[PDB]
Amino acid sequence: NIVIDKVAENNAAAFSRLIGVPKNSLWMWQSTKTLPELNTLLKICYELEIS
DNA sequence: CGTTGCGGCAAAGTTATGGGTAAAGTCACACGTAGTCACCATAATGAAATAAGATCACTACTGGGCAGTACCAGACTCGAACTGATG
Repeated sequence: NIVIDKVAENNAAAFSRLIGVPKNSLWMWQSTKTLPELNTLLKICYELEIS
């Protein structure tokens, strides 16, 4: 919720295209109790350049 | 005393013993005495042998695991489509 509202101005399509993951997985991560894969987690972290 | 036998006294006589001195005997110098088996215990090896030890080979007995098979879901991911806000 923080990262989408920080640089993606509350949108998921830009974030999904930036990280390449389909938007369905983005919605699953951001809305339900679905834990993103570790590779996906730290790829998002690298996109944010934060540990 | 007058005579006769007996006994003491003190040289005198006879044996014995440890010394000295000339003189008849005595005997080694003659190449020669050391020299040679017999003897049985102890060290001392070197060989004979060990008594056990070392390993091979076989026979039988008994633990016991690996490549592979199989199901029942839970959970994340995402084609494919639905549907609402918008410039």
